[PDB]
Amino acid sequence: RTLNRYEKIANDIDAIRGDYENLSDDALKHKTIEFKERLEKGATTDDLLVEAFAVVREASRRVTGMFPFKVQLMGGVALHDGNIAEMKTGEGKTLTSTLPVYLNALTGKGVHVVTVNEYLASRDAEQMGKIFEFLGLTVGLNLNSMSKDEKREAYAADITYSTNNELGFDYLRDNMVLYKEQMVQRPLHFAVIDEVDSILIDEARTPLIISGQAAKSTKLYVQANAFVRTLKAEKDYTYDIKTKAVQLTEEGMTKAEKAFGIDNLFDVKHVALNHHINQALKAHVAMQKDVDYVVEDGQVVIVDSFTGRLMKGRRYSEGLHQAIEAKEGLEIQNESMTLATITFQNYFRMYEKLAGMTGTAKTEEEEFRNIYNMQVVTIPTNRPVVRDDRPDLIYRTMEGKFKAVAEDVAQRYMTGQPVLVGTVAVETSELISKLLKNKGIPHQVLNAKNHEREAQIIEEAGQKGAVTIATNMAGRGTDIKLGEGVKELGGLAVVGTERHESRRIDNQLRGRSGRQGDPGITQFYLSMEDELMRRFGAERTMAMLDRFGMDDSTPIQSKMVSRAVESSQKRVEGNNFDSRKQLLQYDDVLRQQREVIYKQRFEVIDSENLREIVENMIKSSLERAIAAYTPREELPEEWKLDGLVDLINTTYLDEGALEKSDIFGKEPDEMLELIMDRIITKYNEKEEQFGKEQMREFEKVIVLRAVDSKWMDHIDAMDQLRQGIHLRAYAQTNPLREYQMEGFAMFEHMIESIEDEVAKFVMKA
Amino acid sequence: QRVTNFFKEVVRELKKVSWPNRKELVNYTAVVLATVAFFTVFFAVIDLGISQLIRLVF
Amino acid sequence: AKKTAIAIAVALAGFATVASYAQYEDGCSGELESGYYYYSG
Amino acid sequence: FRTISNFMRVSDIRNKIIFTLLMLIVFRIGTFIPVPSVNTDVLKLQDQLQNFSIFAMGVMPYITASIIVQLLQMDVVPKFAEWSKQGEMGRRKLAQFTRYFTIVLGFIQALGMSYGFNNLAGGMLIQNPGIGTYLLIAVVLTAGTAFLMWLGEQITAKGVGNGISIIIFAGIVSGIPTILNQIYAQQLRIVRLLLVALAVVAVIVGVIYIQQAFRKIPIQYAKRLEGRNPVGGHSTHLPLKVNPAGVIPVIFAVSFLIAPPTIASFFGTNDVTLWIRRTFDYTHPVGMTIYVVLIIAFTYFYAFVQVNPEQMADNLKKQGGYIPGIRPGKNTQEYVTRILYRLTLVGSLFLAFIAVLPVFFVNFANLPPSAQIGGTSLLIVVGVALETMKQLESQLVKRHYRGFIK
Ligand SMILES: Nc1ncnc2c1ncn2[C@@H]1O[C@H](COP(=O)(O)OP(=O)(O)O)[C@@H](O)[C@H]1O
Ligand code: BEF
Ligand SMILES: [Mg+2]
Repeated sequence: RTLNRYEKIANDIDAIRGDYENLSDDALKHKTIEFKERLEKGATTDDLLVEAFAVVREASRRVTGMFPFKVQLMGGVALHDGNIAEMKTGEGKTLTSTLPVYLNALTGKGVHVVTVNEYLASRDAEQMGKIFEFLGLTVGLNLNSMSKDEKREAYAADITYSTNNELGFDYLRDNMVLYKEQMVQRPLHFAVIDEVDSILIDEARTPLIISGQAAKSTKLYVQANAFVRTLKAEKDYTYDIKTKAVQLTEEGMTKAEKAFGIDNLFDVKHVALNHHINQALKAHVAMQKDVDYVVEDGQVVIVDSFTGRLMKGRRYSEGLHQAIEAKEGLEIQNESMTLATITFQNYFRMYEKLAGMTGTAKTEEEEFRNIYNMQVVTIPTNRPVVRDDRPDLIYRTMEGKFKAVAEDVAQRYMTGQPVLVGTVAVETSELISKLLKNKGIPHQVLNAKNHEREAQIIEEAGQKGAVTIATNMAGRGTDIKLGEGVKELGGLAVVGTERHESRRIDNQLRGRSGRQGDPGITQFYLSMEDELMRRFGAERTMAMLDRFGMDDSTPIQSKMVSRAVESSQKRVEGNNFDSRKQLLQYDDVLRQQREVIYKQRFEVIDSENLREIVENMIKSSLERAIAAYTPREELPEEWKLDGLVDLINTTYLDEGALEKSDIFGKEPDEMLELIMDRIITKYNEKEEQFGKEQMREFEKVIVLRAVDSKWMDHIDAMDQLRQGIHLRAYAQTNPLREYQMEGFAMFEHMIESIEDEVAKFVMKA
Repeated sequence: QRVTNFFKEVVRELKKVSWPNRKELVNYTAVVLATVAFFTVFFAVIDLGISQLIRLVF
Repeated sequence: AKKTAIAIAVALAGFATVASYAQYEDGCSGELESGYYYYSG
Repeated sequence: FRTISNFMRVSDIRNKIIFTLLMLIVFRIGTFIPVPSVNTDVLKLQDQLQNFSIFAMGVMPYITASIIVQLLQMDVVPKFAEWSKQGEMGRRKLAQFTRYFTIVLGFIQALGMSYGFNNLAGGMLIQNPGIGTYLLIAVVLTAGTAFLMWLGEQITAKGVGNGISIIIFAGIVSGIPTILNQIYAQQLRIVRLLLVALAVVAVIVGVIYIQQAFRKIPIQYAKRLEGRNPVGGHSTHLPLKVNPAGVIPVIFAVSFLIAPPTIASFFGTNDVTLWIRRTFDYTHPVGMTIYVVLIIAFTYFYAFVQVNPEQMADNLKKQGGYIPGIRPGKNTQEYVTRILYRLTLVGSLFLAFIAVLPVFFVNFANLPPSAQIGGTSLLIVVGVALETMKQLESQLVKRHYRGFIK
């Protein structure tokens, strides 16, 4: 019903192929001006799809010599219709990005192209920049290293290639701006997101968070870490393998109360040092050194969990990164507090039109339709894959597993074909590297600290005798071109190591191996004491694993473990799915509140006269004050109007500017109107006292500071309530329902605090 | 004595329960009475209607 | 205890199977009720 | 009114109300299906020494089967224990076991009710070609139970939540018009009805004042790094209900009190048969004391099954939540269980009072013949009404966001 439509449009573009093949180079550069003049006449983007794709399909051949396939045209139309276009891993999914971005950049509004990491961003940006800048448009590029002027010139171009973290951080640093011309990102139009199962599925959990500075404390971390250094590995603390949660035992609690001299660890007085013991314990035994970070040049530089790259700017929250820096004897940088927060779901729900593509999406088509209202189109390949996904040789121990990995890489190096060795962590990669060092194999390690060498390795890793050990930098999106005579031997032979947390992440390595119909061999070599099995393995299989002996020279052949592997990884992907469906409906509350507060902050920013809005804030504050001091079910003769005029003379007016004999016993709305008459006279006197130019800047500084400070405080209180909202289900209530009601209540108290504090600071000075 | 001390603990613990106050109490009982009265009227109308339908069609 | 829970689980189901003929003179219905940040702003 | 007038302006809430009332109309037109291949009017002419339709069994097998599954998701069955500890993935498999166990349990209980009916009627209701007619009755009642489940799932999907509880509520409040026209044919004319209405409103506000009552325990997570806007008494806690058991112990005491009369009716007339009928009379104090002590014992039992201090203290230890002054491992279990000792005594005495309310109410009012005001149905009406209205108020308070710009 749609695939035949895509085939029909692809045959139309292939039919009008012959008209644009004999044109000059200046004709195709004039052709984008012709399309833009045609869009400035009354034509929609959908009526010009066939001519636009014919022009791009000629221009890409003119630039790079490669010519788009009819399958790629099907994918381009399925991207332009606004839903996810799944193509198999290695079939040409950057030229299917090249197709609709031209048509949707003709409107004059910007088109963002999203990808997972800066290497793929740079590669796609240079190649498609050659295509588009031959064709006529202008192409930006967004990085972590760019200044705000270079970012503004990048978004100011027609087409922007970027990652996801930098789009989220630019949005959050544009909703933290003081001027309307200082912010970076344009109003959002269209985002062709690449590796959608990575960005909107795997990483939707995790939010982008820009944090501001805070005051520094240091005397707790060192002491807490000093105390944890001397604990016993299972007598004092219990490291749960499954959920990675650490708790002290009762002997450990007694040792804590003995070491710190306190009478009771668990109390309201010692919640700070209880937190520091918990975070020092988590930093010592929960996360390991090269597994979860990297120590470069005197600072803890963490690795990303999903793409395995070196996040050189980000810091752990809740005072964990300071506990790591106190663990390894570094200097303790000052702790921060949250200034803004978004998720990738709530960020990419702000684009006017989404479009996406990946290699594996029919696993998550249901969640795509239920969240983003995007359905997955399954698209052919036009050449069948010759890649043979051999079954996974499941061994018994880690030592025998890596021994068999080294034997396989030696056997395939002696015949002369490339081998890529998948990994997850980076100390496992160093282990495989020093295991292949003392055998005679010139390998070439691809760590989380070797990104210039990522560029050269991926240039020189499809040659006659190259061996690569890749943690996650060549585990998604990375293409490897086969050298001379290589595909006559088999091409890349991906020898995977660890079974990942998804079939998608598993199949991406298979996609590295086999591309464009070239052959390729994949074999996972996983153990039975891997991190996956040791965390989320069935207890009966770990009991019945005893019947296999100890000789780890041959893989375990029985089907019980070959059922337990898929059972464990379906368990971990179901746990991630359930954790996402708990996070979605709890972040929709802050989605509502954040869109309200950011829209109103932006219309504060781009306004030129804040007089009526500041007066309305003062009216709301003053009517809440008189309604709080003059109750209606209580007798109208006893209202404590002396206390009312004391509060008004303290907050709003001067000392002797109001007394009880001025107004007494009158109706409260006319009392509100009289005090607002006094407010407007004092406001006009102050506005004439230092000019009606500095007054608007002064009140704009006060309003923006109020919004930013109370929104910071409300994010912190909202997270503190989201911690313990799940305990409410012990009264058979609904925790989401109680979360929504109490979140609305504290949102209204936030707005009341904003209005009261801006009224006090405006009418103070 | 177990009985007297236990009953003192019970009557002391009943001072630390979040009881409803008077306005929430009268709002809740107005909700309950209005709901049960509306559904008596509603199912009585449907009872008379299905009685007329089974009298006519049978 | 472990004997107590299985004894109650047998006894409730058995006497519910017995009193499947219910509501002899009455009526009963029943009811059943790690994140990291990017610095600066 | 103001609140329902605000309800009937929002399109989403209005569509949910229309869908819920439409499914209740579907429930009533499914209730009014007489003679499902059964006796014609023997249920009307042989009732007294009364509800019989395709919905005569109801969702009571679903209730008691989910009770049995809630008892079996503990250390009794290790397969169900690892289903319960295997995240939100195995709960669907446990609910599938609940569904199939419900189907087979209702298939047994419909045959048991049919055997009780043709034993109390002397078999003079319909002729039998064999066991196939009883199998047909069992298929009809099991399909009616599954149809009530489908309506409950439709109401908890697109209606206003808790569809099984709304079906139970609708089945309860559909007989009170027959109670009203019987008491109007029956009819001190006022002055006694005013006393009855004052008593009913006093029992209503007592049920409100007990059910909407929480004993909150202050849980403090350690994760407060600094002050970082300390409001004071923070709004995180562990709310324990005063009566955690629900209404289930009424069902347990009624079942265990009417099953020995069933086995006494099976054995025929005997001296011990007449003795156990007189001692399980449920109106005389000799049986009433047994009913009260079964209420109290099984509400302690099902309160400890419902609020489980072992798993609660373990969950608080794993999440980091402690009580100020109380260690998370085992002192938290002891503290929570010696709070629950004190709360469920009050819950026990309240639910025993409302359980023995209708017999004293009828015996000291004497004007209605068979109107049970108290008992279980009062708690069902109160709970479903309050929960539905809190759901609708939350669906509006999600909408009414204001802002600060004016
Ligand atoms: N139309 C085409 N004609 C010839 N070669 C192509 C065509 N489209 C893509 N390719 C080549 O096929 C390979 C596919 O790589 P890439 O597009 O990076 O894979 P993915 O789709 O996973 O991103 C690229 O090397 C590209 O050079
Ligand atoms: F889907 Be491709 F391999 F990036
Ligand atoms: Mg790619």
